[PDB]
Amino acid sequence: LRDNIQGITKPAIRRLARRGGVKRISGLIYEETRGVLKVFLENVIRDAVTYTEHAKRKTVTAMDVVYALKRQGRTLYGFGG
Amino acid sequence: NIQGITKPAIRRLARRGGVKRISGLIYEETRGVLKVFLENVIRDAVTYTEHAKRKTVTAMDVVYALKRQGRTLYGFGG
Amino acid sequence: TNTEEEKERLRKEIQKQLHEKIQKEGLARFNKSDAQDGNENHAV
Amino acid sequence: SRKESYSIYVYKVLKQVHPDTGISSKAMGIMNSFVNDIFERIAGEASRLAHYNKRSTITSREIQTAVRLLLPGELAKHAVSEGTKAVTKYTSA
Amino acid sequence: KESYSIYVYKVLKQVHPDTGISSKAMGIMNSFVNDIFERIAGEASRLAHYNKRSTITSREIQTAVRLLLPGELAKHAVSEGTKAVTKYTSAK
Amino acid sequence: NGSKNEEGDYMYIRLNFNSPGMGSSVKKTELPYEDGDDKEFVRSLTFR
Amino acid sequence: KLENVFVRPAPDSKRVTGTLFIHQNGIRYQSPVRSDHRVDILFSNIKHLFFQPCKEELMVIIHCHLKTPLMIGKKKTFDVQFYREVSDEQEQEERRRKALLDKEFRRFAEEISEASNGLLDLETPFRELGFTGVPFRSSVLCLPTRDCLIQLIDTPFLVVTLEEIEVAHLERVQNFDLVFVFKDFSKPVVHINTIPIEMLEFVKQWLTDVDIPYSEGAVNLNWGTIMKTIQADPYEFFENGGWSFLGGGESDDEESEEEESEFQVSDEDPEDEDVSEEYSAAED
Amino acid sequence: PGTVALREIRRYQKSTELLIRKLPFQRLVREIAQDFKTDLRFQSAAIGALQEASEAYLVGLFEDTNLCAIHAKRVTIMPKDIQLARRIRGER
Amino acid sequence: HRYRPGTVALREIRRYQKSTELLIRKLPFQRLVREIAQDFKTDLRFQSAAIGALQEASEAYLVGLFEDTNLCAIHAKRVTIMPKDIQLARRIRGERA
Amino acid sequence: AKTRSSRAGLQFPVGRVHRLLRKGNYSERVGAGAPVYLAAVLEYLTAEILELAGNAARDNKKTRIIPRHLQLAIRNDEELNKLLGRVTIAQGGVLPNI
Amino acid sequence: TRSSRAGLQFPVGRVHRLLRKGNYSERVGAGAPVYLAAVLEYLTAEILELAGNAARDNKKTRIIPRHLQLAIRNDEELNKLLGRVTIAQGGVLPNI
Repeated sequence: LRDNIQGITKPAIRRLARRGGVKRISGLIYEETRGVLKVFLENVIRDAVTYTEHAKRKTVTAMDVVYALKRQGRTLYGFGG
Repeated sequence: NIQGITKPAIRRLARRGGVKRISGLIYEETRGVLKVFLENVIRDAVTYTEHAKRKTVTAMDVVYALKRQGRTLYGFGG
Repeated sequence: TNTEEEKERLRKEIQKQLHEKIQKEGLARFNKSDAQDGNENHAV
Repeated sequence: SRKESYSIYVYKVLKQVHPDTGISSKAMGIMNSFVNDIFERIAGEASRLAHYNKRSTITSREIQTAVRLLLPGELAKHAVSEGTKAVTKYTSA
Repeated sequence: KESYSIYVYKVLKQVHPDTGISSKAMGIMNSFVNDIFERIAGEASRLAHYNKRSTITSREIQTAVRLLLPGELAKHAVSEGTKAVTKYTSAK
Repeated sequence: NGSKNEEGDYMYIRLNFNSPGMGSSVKKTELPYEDGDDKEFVRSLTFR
Repeated sequence: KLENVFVRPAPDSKRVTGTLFIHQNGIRYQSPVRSDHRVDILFSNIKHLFFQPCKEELMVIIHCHLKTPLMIGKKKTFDVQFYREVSDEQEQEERRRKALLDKEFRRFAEEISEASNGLLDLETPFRELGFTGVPFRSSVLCLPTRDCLIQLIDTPFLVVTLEEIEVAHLERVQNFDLVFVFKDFSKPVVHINTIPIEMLEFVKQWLTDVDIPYSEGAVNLNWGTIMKTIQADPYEFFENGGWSFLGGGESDDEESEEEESEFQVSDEDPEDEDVSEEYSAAED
Repeated sequence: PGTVALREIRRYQKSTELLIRKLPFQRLVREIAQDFKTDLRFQSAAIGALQEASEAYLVGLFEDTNLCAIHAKRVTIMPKDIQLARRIRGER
Repeated sequence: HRYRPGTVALREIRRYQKSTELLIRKLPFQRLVREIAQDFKTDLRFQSAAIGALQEASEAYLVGLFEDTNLCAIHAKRVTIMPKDIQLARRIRGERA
Repeated sequence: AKTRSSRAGLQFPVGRVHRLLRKGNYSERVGAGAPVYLAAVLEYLTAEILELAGNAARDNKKTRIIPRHLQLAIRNDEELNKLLGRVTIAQGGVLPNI
Repeated sequence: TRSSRAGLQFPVGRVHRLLRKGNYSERVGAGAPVYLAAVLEYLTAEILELAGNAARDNKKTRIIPRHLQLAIRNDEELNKLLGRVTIAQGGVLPNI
C-alpha cells in the first residue's frame, strides 16, 4: 500500500470539524490533521502489534487494540474490556 | 492564611515561568487555582493517613498522593 | 408540586406581561421623530 | 465455551430500576466493560495500599478507603453508606 | 533499610571516575530506579495475565521494555539485556 | 491631538484637528464644529 | 447630635471620629480635630437613607445615597456612610453594647427622617432575603430593602434602585451571574457575579415579586457593545422586538431528531443463564 | 455564509455514525501496519475500535482548536492553533 | 538610569530560571497548609518533609501552568497574561470542565 | 439463603468476585466482607448509571437504551463525567453544544 | 554471587526477592531478574553519564539535582520517558 493518507478526504475532515464545532476552516488544516492522525495511529498500532507479536499470534485482535489504548489512558468501552 | 501568598511571590513564580507582563487579577486567579490543587492533594494525603491509622501526615502519604494524581516526585523517599 | 408549579405558571405569566409591558413602554417613550433628533437637539 | 459477563445482573438491576426499559446488546457490552474496568481499578488500588502498609490481606477497610480515593464527594458518601449497610447486614445474617 | 546508593555510586565511578554525587541526587536516583522497576513489573504482570501465564520470564521483561522505552533507548536496552542473559547462561 | 518627530537638525510637529469621519469620542448631541455637508476642514498641519 | 461617628469616604487620609448634627435643611458631619473637614448633606439631595443594624456585623451604619454627587476631600461620591465599630460576661457585655448602639443609631436615623418633613423614608435591609455575590472584587452579602438592592459593609458600596431597572439578565444559567440594565441607557450596566445556583429560583421569584422582567442565557453578553447599539437608535431597537431576544421566528427549518422508533435490535434474554453457579469457593 | 455550516454542525452532533469511510481507513491502517510486521491479519472489530478512537481523538482535538481560535478572537481554525493545542496537551 | 518597563523583568526572568530555591516563604505556606487541613480532621500533624514536598510540587505545578499561560498569551498576540488565558489553559489541559 | 448474594441482599455474584479476587494475584489473603463491599458498590454504581440512562432514553421517547443514552448520561452528570473523563464510548456521539 | 556470574554490578538476589514479594506472579523465571537488572543498569549508566557531562559543563565535580534535571530535560528520549516527574531543586531550563 502506497500513500493512502489521501483517503481521508477533505469533506471527511470538514465533517469531523463540524462535529467539533468549527465554522470556518483554513485550507492547511486538512494536511495538518492528516499528519497528526498518522502520528497517532503509528503510536497506537506499534503497541497493538507489540502485543500481537508477544502472544506469538499473527492476527491483530480487538483486545490488543484495547490494551494499547488503555496503556495511553484511552480506555474504550463497547468492544470488550 | 491564603493572603500569605503575596503578590511578589506570584510575580517571582511568573518570572521563573518566563512571563513578562502580569494583569491585576492574575493574583486572585492563581490563589484560587493553588487552593484547588492543594485541597485535592491534602485530601488524598489525609485519606492515606487515616487509612494508616495515624495522626501525623508523613512524606510517604504526600508522595503516594502525588503518584495518585500522576505528579510523580523524586527525592523524598519514593 | 402541582400547586407550586401553578404558582410558577403565574410567575411566568407575570414575567410575560412584564416583557409585553416594557415593549409597549419603549415604543411609547421613543418616537420615530425622537430617533431623528427629537425636540431639536440637532448636534448643538 | 462458557464466557462470563455481567449481563444478567445488569438486566436484574435495570428491572429493579426501570421495569419498562430495555438495553441494547452494545450498551450491555459497554456496561460490562465499565464493570470490569472499575473492578480492575479498585483491586489495583487495594493491592497498592496493602503493599504500602506491609499487609498481605485485602479487608473491607482497604476497599472502603479505595472508594474514598476514587469516587468524588457525594458518590463516595453514598457508595460507602451502601457498602457498609450491605456488609453489616451480611454479617448479621 | 535497603537502597541502591552503593550500586549507583559504583556505576558512576564506572562511567565517570572523577565525579561525585550529592546525597539529594542519590535519593533522586534511588527514587528513579524504584519507579522504573515498578513500571516494568506492572507491565510484565499485565502481560502475563493477558497471556494466561503464571511466570514472569525474560520474554515478558523484554516486551515490557519494548512497550515502555522509546526506539533507540529500547533497542540499546534490549541489546544490553540479551548480552547479559547470554553471558550469564553461557557460564554457570 | 498632535505628534512630534525628530529628523536630522529639524524637529517636526504635526497638529491634527477635529474633522467628521476622523471624529472624537464625543456623543452625537454636541459637536466641536457646526454641522455642514458643504464644510471643508483643516485636518492636519505639519511644522518644522 | 450623634457622637463618635466615622465617615466614608473620609475627608482626610487620617481616620478621625466626628459628630453628626441635624440642621433645618440637612445634616452636618464635623471633625473635632479640624473645623475645615465639615461634610454638609442637604435633605433635598438624599435619594435613599439606610439604617443597617449591628447584628452579625461588627459595625452599625447610617448610609446616605445621593441624587447628585458630592466632593468629599479629593473624591467625588454618590454615597456617604456614617458608622461606628463595636469590635472591642464579656459576651453578654458585647451583646448589650451592640443593642445600645443599634438603638442609638436607629433613633438618630428616625430623627433624620422626621427632620426631612416626609422627604426621606428610613429603609432597613431584609437580612432573610439576602444572597451572596461579587458585584466588584469581593464576595459580599447583597441585601434587598423596600426600594433598593444594597451592599453597605465593604467599599465600594452597591446601591441599585429597583424602579430604575429596565431588565435583569441571568448569565451562565446552564454559579450564575446577574446583570441589571437601567431605564437610562447612558448608565453602565451593573454585574453581580458568582451567585450560588442554589439561589437562582429565589432570585427569579424575588425579581417577579418586584415586577422586574428577567431573561436567562448560557453565555456572558458583551453589554458594552449592546448598550452602544441601543444608544445609537433606541427606536429601531424596540421596533424589532426590544429585549427577550425573540429573533426572526424560526431561524432554521426544524429538523427534529427523536422518531419514537426503537433501534439496536437485541434479544430479550431477561432471566438468562450463561453463568449458573459462578464458582464461589467460600475460603474467606 | 455560515448557516448551512451550522445546520451541518447540528446534524452531525445529533448523530453517532462514523464519518471516515470504512475501506479507505482499513487501507490506511494496513499501510501503517505494514512497517512493523509484514503480512499481518486484522480483526474487523479491531479496525472498528481504531476508527472510533481516532474519530473521538480528532473531535477532541478540534474542540481544543476551536477554543484556541475563539481565544484569538477568530472563527477560522489555523494550523498554529492545532500546534498550540498539541503543545499544551503535552503531545509530541 | 531609568529602565524601560521590561528590562528588570527580563533580568528577573534570567535570575529566576537560573536558581532553584523555593520562592514562597515557608511559614505562610505552612499556615496555609494547616488551615486547609483543619477542614478535614482536627489535630493533624505534618512532618516538615511533607510540607517541603508539597511546596516543591505546588511551585512546579504553578510554573508549568504559568508557562502554558504565557504560551496562550503569546498566541493571542499579546504580552500580558490575563485570567482568561489561565482559564483557557486549564480547560485545554483538561482541568476545568 | 444459600448464595452469599442473598445473605447480603445483593444481585451481583459474591462468589465470582471472591474467585476473581483470589485467582487474580492481588494479595496473599482476602477478607470475608471485601467481596461483599465491592459487589455492593458495583451494584450501586450500575443502578446510578441506569437511572440516568433510563431518564435520557425516556426523554427521547425510546424504550431501549443505546450507547447514545449512556454517553448522554455520563457526559451530563458532573460526578460520572469526572469519573469517566478519560473514557471513549463507541457510538456515543457528542453533546449538542454551540 | 549471581551478579558476578552475569558480569553485573546490580544485585540479582535482591531483585528476585522484590519480584517474589511484590505479588506479581505465582512463580518468577530465572531470566527475568537478570534482564531487568541489565536494563536498569543501562538506564542508570546513561543518566549518570549525561549528568556528569552536565556537571562538568558547570565545572563541578559532584552531581546535584540541578544537573539531573538538565540531563533529563535536555535528552529527548529521557525527557519523553520522564515526562510527568518533577525533580525537587531541579529548576527549569532557561527559555525566553
